[PDB]
This record gives sequence, structure tokens and C-alpha cells, in this order.
Amino acid sequence: SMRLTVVGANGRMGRELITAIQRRKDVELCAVLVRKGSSFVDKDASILIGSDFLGVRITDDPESAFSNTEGILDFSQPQASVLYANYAAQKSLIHIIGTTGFSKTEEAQIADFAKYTTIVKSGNMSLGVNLLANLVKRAAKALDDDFDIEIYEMHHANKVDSPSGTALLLGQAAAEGRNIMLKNVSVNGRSGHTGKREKGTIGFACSRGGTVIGDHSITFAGENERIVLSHIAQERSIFANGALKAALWAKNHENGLYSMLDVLGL
Amino acid sequence: SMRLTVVGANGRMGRELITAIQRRKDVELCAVLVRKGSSFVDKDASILIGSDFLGVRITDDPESAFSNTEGILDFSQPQASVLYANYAAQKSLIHIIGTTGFSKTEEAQIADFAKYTTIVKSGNMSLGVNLLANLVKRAAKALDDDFDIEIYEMHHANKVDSPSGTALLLGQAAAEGRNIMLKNVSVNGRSGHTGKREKGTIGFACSRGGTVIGDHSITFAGENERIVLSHIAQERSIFANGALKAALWAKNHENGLYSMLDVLGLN
Amino acid sequence: SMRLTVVGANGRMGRELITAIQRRKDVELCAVLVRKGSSFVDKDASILIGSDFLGVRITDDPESAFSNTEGILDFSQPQASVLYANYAAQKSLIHIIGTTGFSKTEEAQIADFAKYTTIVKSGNMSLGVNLLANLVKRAAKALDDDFDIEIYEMHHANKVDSPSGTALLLGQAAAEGRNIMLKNVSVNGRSGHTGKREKGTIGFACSRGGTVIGDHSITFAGENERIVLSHIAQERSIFANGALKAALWAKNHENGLYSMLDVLGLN
Amino acid sequence: SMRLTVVGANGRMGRELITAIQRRKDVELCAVLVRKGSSFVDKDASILIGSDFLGVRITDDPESAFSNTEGILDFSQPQASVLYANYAAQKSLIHIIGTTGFSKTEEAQIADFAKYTTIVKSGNMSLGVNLLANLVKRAAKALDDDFDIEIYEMHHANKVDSPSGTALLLGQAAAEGRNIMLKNVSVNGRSGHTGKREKGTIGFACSRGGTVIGDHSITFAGENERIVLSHIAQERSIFANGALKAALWAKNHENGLYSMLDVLGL
Ligand SMILES: NC(=O)c1ccc[n+]([C@@H]2O[C@H](COP(=O)([O-])OP(=O)(O)OC[C@H]3O[C@@H](n4cnc5c(N)ncnc54)[C@H](OP(=O)(O)O)[C@@H]3O)[C@@H](O)[C@H]2O)c1
Ligand SMILES: NC(=O)c1ccc[n+]([C@@H]2O[C@H](COP(=O)([O-])OP(=O)(O)OC[C@H]3O[C@@H](n4cnc5c(N)ncnc54)[C@H](OP(=O)(O)O)[C@@H]3O)[C@@H](O)[C@H]2O)c1
Ligand SMILES: [Cl-]
Ligand SMILES: [Cl-]
Ligand SMILES: [Cl-]
Ligand SMILES: [Cl-]
Ligand code: NA
Ligand code: NA
Ligand code: NA
Ligand code: NA
Repeated sequence: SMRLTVVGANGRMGRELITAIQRRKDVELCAVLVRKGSSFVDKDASILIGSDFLGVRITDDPESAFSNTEGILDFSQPQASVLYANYAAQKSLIHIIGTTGFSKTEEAQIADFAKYTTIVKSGNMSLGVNLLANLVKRAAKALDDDFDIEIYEMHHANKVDSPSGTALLLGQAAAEGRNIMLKNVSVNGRSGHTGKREKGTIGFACSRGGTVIGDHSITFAGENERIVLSHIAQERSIFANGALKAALWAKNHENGLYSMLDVLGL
Repeated sequence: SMRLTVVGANGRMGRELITAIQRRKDVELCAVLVRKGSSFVDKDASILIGSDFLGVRITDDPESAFSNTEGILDFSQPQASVLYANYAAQKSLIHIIGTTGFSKTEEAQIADFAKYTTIVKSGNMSLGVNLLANLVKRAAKALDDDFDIEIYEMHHANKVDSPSGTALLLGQAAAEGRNIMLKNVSVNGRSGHTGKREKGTIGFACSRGGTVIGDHSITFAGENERIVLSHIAQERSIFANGALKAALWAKNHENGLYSMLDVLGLN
Repeated sequence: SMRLTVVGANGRMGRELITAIQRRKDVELCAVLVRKGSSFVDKDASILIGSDFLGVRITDDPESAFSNTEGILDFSQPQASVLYANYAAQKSLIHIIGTTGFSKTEEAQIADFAKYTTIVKSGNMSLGVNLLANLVKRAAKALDDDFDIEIYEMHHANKVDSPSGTALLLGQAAAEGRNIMLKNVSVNGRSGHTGKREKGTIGFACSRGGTVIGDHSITFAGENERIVLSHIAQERSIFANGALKAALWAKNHENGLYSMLDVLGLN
Repeated sequence: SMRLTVVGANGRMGRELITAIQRRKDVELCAVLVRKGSSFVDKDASILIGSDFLGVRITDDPESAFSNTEGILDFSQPQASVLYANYAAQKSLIHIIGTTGFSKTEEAQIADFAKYTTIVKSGNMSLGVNLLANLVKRAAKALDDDFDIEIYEMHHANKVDSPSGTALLLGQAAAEGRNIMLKNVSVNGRSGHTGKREKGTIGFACSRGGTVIGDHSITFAGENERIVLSHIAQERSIFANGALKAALWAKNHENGLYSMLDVLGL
């Protein structure tokens, strides 16, 4: 049984990770971290998921949360995750990073930390999205830039980052298929533009509303036809279980920065 | 069979109107009017659409164009449309007005002319778009603002306006339903922002690619359910189809100033 | 805060109702009623949903369940619901009835009891599903039958009914709008047929796969345009949310027999 | 310039083929066939597409239509197309068959005729659908039968055959990815069924209405997620131009029965 610590524990994904660890025999909940000053500090982890007593006391202290564990499961917030990757480097812990919305400097620091430990970082832990990204790359290679690539997503009202990490991951697969660089061709929010569409660009549109877990669609819009490739997440458990799969894969793996592709195949 | 005159005939909807009238038995093209000094004056109407000879000689004289007709189909210019509405009042002709850009004074005159004849005036003449707008307004009134309103549209690569005019029309339907002002609550391209969504706002997302004629979708996204209302345009001829419905509905209707909501039976 | 009793509590919507009431401040669980001799009698209501102790002891006595409450939330059985409607009439309690299968006599009695209290009765209690039905009926009336009506739904692999009950409800909305009888115009699975589509029919296509909670889409497909009206369910809790809206709306409303259309403001 | 004859000339696809041949320099309209007793017989082909005089007189006689030509372009009706494939065999003409809805015997006869001439037969002439079929095969191989495959399509009110030929082609790609046989696992119209879904089956749902040129969607519905792959045809010109591309490819090719995959790559 792998011993795992859940950070951002009171968040949507945090609670979902605790629920998933509890229903499985192959992973063990050994610590739960929340922010300093949280009313959950000192309570039993059971309170986060309405379960039976777990015998795991919630802490706000990373030293405590990380003292007797084999891995960190982290869907939280970008500044927090860089901080936890440093702890992961210092203490030689595996770090599963689901968090999205990192800057370039943050990503550079996470790469530094991957020199000292094993880190699986991915903007989507689901099997379906990782297959979709592959299909989008093949599509973007088979269809030349007479087919305009346009990426749409919808998520719940409280999502902080846009485009989603999944959208960016899908855009990067499309850019690879086209042998171009995403940063050179991406256009966020055509809604706030005037002009002819520029050929070869990849557009991003994003809706935010209600409680939607996550829809993503990539349209290839050519002359009198469209190919549309899509993914619909029904619930967050798919990402919780992808993270657990990544933890188990990382356990005795060598140091480095890895993706769900590495975990899955693929 | 209803006799119709198409005005602004070398302009935006003129060819579509003439094409649509030519293929139906229930409407008859009896006149075609163009701007003063047009190359098309004195040519047969067939030259505008590449058909066989139609027996209708294009004119730039409104006196001739309206001399023996039952309705005016008009997607031209505001000042021309006020003039033609006066002809419609004087001669008891129905007037389908798809023109946009009217001043307040011009709108008051059109209201005057509606005392004497039947006028149907709408900036968008698609049966489906006007239906959708009405359903959107109804949904926006029925659902509290714990249902978030997000509006999406997709159009061909070369489209200039963004968001589309139809998106804006749909947005204004939602704002009306919610008793708020579109201009205070609208957010364009959440893609280019960070942070939680602000309550009661209406988002607009726009996609541009390929040759898409026009898709519009309004999502009402609430607690664990969504309602999604969409219009998918296949051909630009839909605006001529609606204009003709409006003409046929207007023919023996009582005088007044009407919209496509009236043509659809939605008041 | 409105005090509510959940009946049929070990049955279909009972747990969802209790869960939904527990997480809100504006409604208070004051009683829980189960069938005579249930294992759950005398247990705390928490045992039904695995929460902490709620201070509400489950009973099988309607006299106790209705002794000090303001409304009855009821997704149980017809004969029980008629009885509870009598309690609601005698005690001036609102009654939200999601029960189905009533006889004509039972429906007449419920109509009697609505002279003395406020009853909201609908076979489906989702705010979004009832809205959608209304918009479908409006669209079916507004668009002539040169717009073809096709109904699609998708549900999880294990779903028994096909087409879904919600699909049938939506179909009946369309039939009403068109002034026709669903049973004469419905076509199930055009997949298993050959030949042109017959005018005025309403088609039903059903997909089964995976864990999908329930997607429904109505297409009105006319000459070169389509209108598409959809409901997407995320969680089964939507039926409890609607039932609670109905309860809150019913509380100080005048007596009568109402539907979710009334709760939504759509008459 | 390749000399081509259009059969089923007054049909939707027939007219579209004539329009496409006329706008191109590399193909030449040399004959136009309609049914016996059609009012179009003896008129100039221009009447079918509202063009300028083409100097091609419409005939109802196959002997005449097929006497001085290099190929037959055929989107018509299954009995008619088997008849024309026989003429194609007898006269050594290439035959591009877009028609769908063939029985097994009809398909067996078309295979016989392919011994004597070159026949490209395909239920969809568009580039997008042939790429989509490939993506569906890869998807169906990457995702095991915990992902339920469900195919949906919508076409105009007057379409005769259901499911569409495109739906069947997509179902066959899915069956190959799953290493199963379509005929063993297909279920048409679940609407008229009661029961649990049977594992490994591929379902087909079809709407018919208005003027829709053709939408197709393949859903892979797993545990708490769906992948959906789709194609939207905007107009019939894409199929007319795919047929012309097939004619040009078939011109000096050896005898046999071929698909748009062969024409395209692919
Ligand atoms: N890769 C994937 O498959 C996947 C799937 C789903 C979501 N995501 C991503 O995962 C992230 C979290 O999503 P979510 O919806 O669960 O967000 P959420 O509900 O907002 O959860 C955020 C959690 O992070 C904690 N946190 C933030 N800053 C912190 C700090 N400085 N120190 C300690 N704790 C801190 C929050 O605590 P407080 O409550 O104290 O603020 C909270 O527990 C997002 O970036 C999202 O895009 C990824
Ligand atoms: N592979 C593709 O990419 C593709 C694309 C589009 C359509 N399709 C398929 O192509 C076929 C035609 O589609 P469509 O919409 O063009 O159909 P349509 O408009 O009904 O055209 C049918 C044509 O076939 C003619 N025809 C039928 N039986 C005949 C006979 N016994 N002898 C002579 N002529 C005969 C008809 O003549 P009358 O008017 O005299 O009956 C008409 O000209 C369908 O099977 C459709 O599924 C394939
Ligand atoms: Cl998220
Ligand atoms: Cl003009
Ligand atoms: Cl019970
Ligand atoms: Cl077809
Ligand atoms: Na465990
Ligand atoms: Na006419
Ligand atoms: Na409560
Ligand atoms: Na040519």
C-alpha cells in the first residue's frame, strides 16, 4: 500500500482524492493538508468527505503533512504547488501535480525540482483526454492549414484559469501536428477582435457557467466541412483516479518530469 | 398569388429575394427597383440572378415600381425605406422592412405610416432566429440568475463583426428577460481573463473558421443542469424565406407596425 | 425557514430530498415518513443518507409526520398521495406531488383538496425539463410542419425505458403545440426503417451507453435552418431542487392545483 | 481532359456533379443520363444547373450515354448502379459509385464487375469522413469495450437509406479497431428495444428532417467520460469533388474494386 498525502484537501479535487483513496486497498491516506487558519485543522479527515472516522488528523503544517509519506497528491493553486514541489525536492517525495495555470518561471522551477525527485505533472489526468490529444495531433497532421483549428471549452462558474489546462494541452498537440509553435499561433478570445482570421492560427473560446465539470471540443473547419473531436467529463472521480494511477507509477521510478502519457503508454 | 416588388435589388438581399420568389407559385415578382442611375436600369430582372428571361424590367423609378403591386420587400437604406413606407401608406401596400440604422425621427414616421397600412419591421428576418430570441427571453425570465447565461457562435473565417449581430440580438433578448442592460452585464472573451465568473453577467464566446454560415447557442447553466437553445443556419436564403412569410401574413392583416414575433404568433 | 416533511422516505427521491434539505438554510427537515413496518421506523433520519445525527426520528405514522410541518414533499404511491393530500387540505399544508400513476378518481379527489390548500403536481420536477417542455410546445406552435420535429436522447447503458419518460413528455409537448396526437404521429427508431420521412411525424432516436445521466435534444429542422432545444442533466439532485423551489413558491401562494409551469411563471 | 458521363443526372448529386465538372478544366462533360420518360430528355444539360448552353444533349439511353466516354459518375439508386456497373464491365469504362443502400447480392455483383474494369465504390467521398474513419478505428482500438460505441446521424427528410452509408462505414472502422465483425454486434434503433445494453455492441441512431446535408457523431461512452468524434458536411459539393478526384485516379489504374482510402492515401 502506497502512503499518500493530499494537499488542497478542502478543495473540490482534494475531497475527491480523499474519497478515492478511501475506496481502494492499494493506496493509504496518511496525511491531509489545508491552509493555515482553516477551521478543519485538528479535525479528522472524515469530515471532508462525510465518511466514517479515518484516524487521520488534518494539519496546516507541511513539515507534519510531509514527514511520513511516499507521495504528494496536489490539485491546488499554482504558487502553492511550486512551494510543494520544493518540499517534494527537499524530502525526496513523489509529487503528482494536477494544478494548472502556471507561469513560465513557475514551470522552470518545477523543472528544477524534477532533478531531485519524481514529478508527474499534467493538466488532465483522464484517459479520454490523453487519447483525444493524440487524435488531435494526427488530425492536425492529416489536415493542412486550409482547415482552421478552433478550440472550445466550458467549465463551472468558479474555475479560475482560462483557457483550461486541457485546452492548452490540446492546443499543443494540434501545434505539434502542424509542426508549429503554439505561442506563435494562438489567439485567445476572438470575441474581442476585428479582422480576417489569420491562417494557421489556433483559436481558443471559453464559457464559464453553472457546475459543468469540463467539456472540450476541437473543430477543424475547412472548405464546406468540419471534423469535431470532443471530450465530456462527467465527474471529478476520473481525475482523482488518474492521479492515483500516476502516484503508483511514480513510486519506484527514477527522478524526472513526466506526463500522463508516460503514466498511461501512450 | 401575391404580387411583390423587391427594392434595393442590386443590394444585400435583393438577389436572394428574387431567387426565392422565382421558385414559388404563391408569390409573383412584379417589379424590381434599384438606386438612381444603376447599370441595371432597363435590364430584365433575370440579369441579377442568371435565370431565363423573367418579363420584369428593372427600374429606378418608385412611381413605376409601386404602380401595380401588393407588397414591398425592402432591405435597402433608412432614408429610402421611409420614402417607400410613405408609398405603402398612400397606395395600401404591405411593407416588409429589413433595413437597419433608422434615426428616432425615421422610426416615428414609420409609426405614422403604420396607421394606414400593415408594416412588418425586423432587423433579422429569419423565422428561426426570431423564434430563438423569444425562447431565450422566456428562459431568461423563468430561470433565476443562479442559471448562468453564456452565448456561443461560430462563423466562417472571413466574418468581420464579432460577436455577430445575431449573437447581440440574442444577448439583448436575455438581458430583457432578466430585466438588466446588456451593456452593463456583457463579457466578451472570458478566454482573455482570469478569476471567478461574476454573477448575472452574460458571456460571449466567438469562434471563426472555415466556411460556417452561422451557428448560435445559448446555454443556461445552473446547479447540475443546463438548458441549451441553438440556431443553425444552412443557407442565407432563410432571410428571404422569412421576409416572404411576413409578406403573406401581412397581406390581409389589419393595419399596424408588426415584428416577426407577430408573424410567428408569439404575443 | 420552511418546515418540510419528506414522505416515501426509503423510496425513490427520499434520500435526495433529505440530502438537499440538509444542505440548505432556507428549508428545515422536520419529519420523515416511511411505509408501515419499515426497518427505518424509530431510526434517526441520518441513517438514510449517512450524515451526522439530525434530530428527526423516522415514523410510519402520518399523524405524527404531519403534526407540525408546513409542507409535504411526496414522490411515493398514488393511494398514499391522495391520503396525504387530504391531510394537506385538513391541516393547510402545501403538498408537492411527484407521484405518478393516478386514476381518474384519484385525480378528481386531488382537485377537491386543491380548493383548500396549495398543491403543485408534476410527474417531472426538474426546473429545466419543465422549461424545455414549454419552449418545445411554443416552438411547435410557432413553426409550421415544414419544420420536422426529431427528438434525441442519450442515457447510461443500464437504462430500462426507451424512449425515456422525459423524451415522451417532450414529444407530448410537441404534439400539443402542433394540435396532433403523439400516438398517431410518433416514429421510434428510423434506423430500423426505409423510405422518405412522413410529413408531420415526430421521430425518436435513443442512444444507450456508459454512465450518462440524461441528455435530451429536440430538433426542428426546416428549409435551410434548424432550431435545437436541449436539456443536459448533470446529477439526479435536480428533481429535489425543483421540488424545493415548488415548496418555497407554494408557501404563501393562494389555494389551487398548480404545475411546475406555474412555479416557473409560464402561464 | 477526362471525358465523363453523369447518371442520375436530375438528382441532387447528379446536378452537383454537373456543376462541378463545368467549373473545372481537367474534366469534360460528355454525356448526361436520366430515366426513360423524363421531361429532360433531348434538352441541353445546362437546364439541370441553370448555366450557359453546354452542347450536351440529355439522353435516356445508356448505349448513347456510354458510347463515347471514359467514366461513369454515379450517385443514383442501388438497382440502377448494379445495372450501370454491368455496362461499365461490358464497355470497359471506369465507374465511380457513390450510391448507397446495396444488398449483399448487389455488392457481390459489383465485385464480379470489378474483375473487368476499375470501380471506386464509397459511401462517402469527402476527405473529412475518410480521416474520421481512421480516427474512429484508432479510438476503438485504444479504448476497450468498457467504452460503449454509439453512432448517431442526421440527414434531410427525403433520404431513403438508414443508417447512412457513412454511418455504416464508420461502424466498420470501429468494428475493425475492436477486432470484431460489425454484423455480429450492430444494433439498429435502440428506441424499439427493452433490456440492458449488450456489451461490445455498436448502436445506430438516425434522425431525418429538413434539409440537413449530413451530420455524423461517434460516441465512446465509458465510466464517467465520453469521447465524441464528429463530421459535419456543409454542402454536397464536397462529395462531387471527391468523385471527380476518384475518376481522375481511376483513369489509368488497373482493374479492381477500390475505396476513397485508395484514392486519397490513406
Ligand atoms: N489535472 C487535472 O486532471 C485537473 C482536474 C481538475 C482540476 N484541475 C486543476 O486543479 C486545481 C484545483 O481545482 P479545484 O476545483 O479543486 O480548486 P478549489 O476547489 O479552488 O481548490 C483549491 C485548493 O487549494 C488550496 N490552496 C490554494 N492556495 C493555497 C495556499 N497558498 N496554501 C494552501 N492551500 C492552498 C485551497 O484552500 P483554501 O480553501 O484555503 O483557499 C483549496 O483547498 C485547479 O488548478 C484546476 O484547474 C486539474
Ligand atoms: N457517397 C457519397 O459521398 C454520397 C453523397 C451524397 C449522396 N450519396 C448517395 O447517393 C445516392 C443519391 O443521392 P441523391 O440525394 O442525389 O438522390 P436523388 O436526388 O433521389 O437522386 C436519385 C437519382 O437517381 C435516379 N434513378 C433512380 N433509379 C433510377 C433508375 N432505375 N434508372 C435511372 N435513373 C434512376 C433518379 O431519377 P428519377 O428522378 O427519375 O427517379 C435520380 O436522378 C443516395 O444513395 C445517397 O445515399 C452518396
Ligand atoms: Cl477545473
Ligand atoms: Cl440597388
Ligand atoms: Cl418508505
Ligand atoms: Cl444523402
Ligand atoms: Na485506502
Ligand atoms: Na413566383
Ligand atoms: Na436545512
Ligand atoms: Na469541364
